Amino acid sequence: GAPPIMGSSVYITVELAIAVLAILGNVLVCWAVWLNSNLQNVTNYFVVSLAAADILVGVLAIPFAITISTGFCAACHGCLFIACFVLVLAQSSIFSLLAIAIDRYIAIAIPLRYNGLVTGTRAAGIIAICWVLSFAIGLTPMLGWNNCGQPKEGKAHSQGCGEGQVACLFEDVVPMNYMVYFNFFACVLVPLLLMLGVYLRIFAAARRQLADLEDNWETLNDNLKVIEKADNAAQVKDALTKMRAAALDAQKPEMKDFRHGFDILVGQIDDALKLANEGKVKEAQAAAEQLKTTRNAYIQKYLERARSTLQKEVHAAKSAAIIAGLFALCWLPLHIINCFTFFCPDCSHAPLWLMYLAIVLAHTNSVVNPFIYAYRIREFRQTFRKIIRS
Ligand SMILES: CC(C)CCC[C@@H](C)[C@H]1CC[C@H]2[C@@H]3CC=C4C[C@@H](O)CC[C@]4(C)[C@H]3CC[C@]12C
Ligand SMILES: CC(C)CCC[C@@H](C)[C@H]1CC[C@H]2[C@@H]3CC=C4C[C@@H](O)CC[C@]4(C)[C@H]3CC[C@]12C
Ligand SMILES: CC(C)CCC[C@@H](C)[C@H]1CC[C@H]2[C@@H]3CC=C4C[C@@H](O)CC[C@]4(C)[C@H]3CC[C@]12C
Ligand SMILES: Cc1cc(Cn2nnc3c(-c4ccco4)nc(N)nc32)ccc1N
Ligand SMILES: CCCCCCCC/C=C\CCCCCCCC(=O)O
Ligand SMILES: CCCCCCCC/C=C\CCCCCCCC(=O)O
Ligand SMILES: CCCCCCCC/C=C\CCCCCCCC(=O)O
Ligand SMILES: CCCCCCCC/C=C\CCCCCCCC(=O)O
Ligand code: NA
Repeated sequence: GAPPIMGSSVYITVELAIAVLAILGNVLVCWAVWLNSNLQNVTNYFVVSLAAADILVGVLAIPFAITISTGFCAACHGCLFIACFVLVLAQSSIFSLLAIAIDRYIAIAIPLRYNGLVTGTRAAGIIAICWVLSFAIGLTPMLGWNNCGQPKEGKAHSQGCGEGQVACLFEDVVPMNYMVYFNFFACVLVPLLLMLGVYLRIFAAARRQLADLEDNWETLNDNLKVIEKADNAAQVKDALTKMRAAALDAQKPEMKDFRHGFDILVGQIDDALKLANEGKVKEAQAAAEQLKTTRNAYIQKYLERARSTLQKEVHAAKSAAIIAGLFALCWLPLHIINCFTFFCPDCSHAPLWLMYLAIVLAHTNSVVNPFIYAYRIREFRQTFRKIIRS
């Protein structure tokens, strides 16, 4: 058995490196949102809350994890707090990630009433509530669901702990049924599955809306061909009645030129419709040919800006789903190991070095979020450069 301080020195040094990187990167995230007003929206208010929890990981959780790895003597309820405070920050992260996904779903499913529904003041109240719930969930062991009533008295005396103290070890004080049933299944796994379902609805909604923009555009062009090769006044009326419905369906600085374009489009369809109802088929086809001018000058531009906006919303949702996916990737090994500890008492406990590896991997998550915003969000990246240069 090698001396514990050799392996502990590597673990501590890595933990301190992660703490420094988590603090620096996420203080930069908060600084960027504080200065740049283009970054000041509801989505980024949860981003800041998410970054604040990552800051507290390096300031408190990582020093707590270094402390509780030594198994020092402590009063059980005080030992419970340094054991469970990281569960509060992990819970806070989950609420912020679920809020970001829900916020993006509202922006893409009901964009007309997004600003009136999702406001900045309601977001700050939600964030306050989620932090209160995160403390209550994460510090539930301090409410009585703990093993302080049955202290390992042999381990406490072997380390010279005083009366009323225990050897502060996570799996000694935190019950494993809490970690698996309450923390993992109820408070971690179910919300992550809810995020997955929200993102699936987001990408399904975007794909359908792009589909609708391509259908109405093709409906417009196909009915134009029908009018050209028609032979009576009834075929022209049938095609124009479809375009007028598709134009009004599609109508539902640049907002003034696009409203003018659809006023021309629907108006010209009406001109050709009246000429068709009068039996003037040749005059109706010529009036419908003026629609091509309106299409190339106004309607084709609306379809490309609407296509561009939806593509930006997909990219933004993909970036947010990457954040929530890496969170699961970084925390699931720790939760899976707890499942083996709890559900298989005949299996040997996962080796200590694998425990150290899982703990470090979970802490690393507090570093990766500032890199995703830099590589995937131009507004964050450009603000990051201006902060670092200045
Ligand atoms: C705002 C920031 C600075 C507050 C930080 C407070 C932290 C460092 C304090 C608050 C509660 C404290 C714990 C309270 C109770 C005990 C039991 C004792 O037998 C060992 C110390 C221990 C485990 C303390 C460790 C330090 C502790 C966790
Ligand atoms: C989250 C994604 C990346 C998958 C992570 C897989 C990890 C967490 C899984 C895969 C294989 C698993 C191990 C398989 C076998 C054993 C031996 C058993 O006596 C203790 C648990 C232990 C050591 C498991 C720990 C968890 C484990 C290492
Ligand atoms: C959808 C996914 C990500 C949810 C998380 C998967 C978890 C809950 C699953 C995946 C692998 C599973 C483990 C596979 C093997 C064993 C060994 C068995 O003797 C006890 C149950 C236990 C320990 C399982 C517990 C539940 C488990 C850890
Ligand atoms: C080896 C080592 C251990 C701990 C104790 N510690 N913390 N967090 C945990 C979890 C957990 C958190 C979230 C989901 O699971 N699980 C278990 N078993 N121990 C934990 C702390 C530091 C080290 N190095
Ligand atoms: C731009 C960032 C520049 C560098 C930032 C700080 C780098 C921190 C690197 C590791 C610090 C490790 C401190 C050594 C303590 C070892 C613990 C021990 O002796 O047991
Ligand atoms: C602008 C958003 C501010 C976000 C921070 C919200 C401030 C409240 C923070 C946590 C209060 C903790 C109250 C304790 C609740 C649970 C008590 C327990 O279970 O032990
Ligand atoms: C795990 C502990 C569960 C605790 C359940 C009770 C906590 C939930 C409390 C209410 C959440 C919503 C608060 C609504 C604030 C209303 C104020 C307002 O609308 O202005
Ligand atoms: C590329 C994926 C990450 C690679 C680095 C991590 C490599 C080790 C990962 C875990 C494998 C499982 C190790 C088995 C634990 C010992 C089995 C036992 O005796 O109980
Ligand atoms: Na986090």
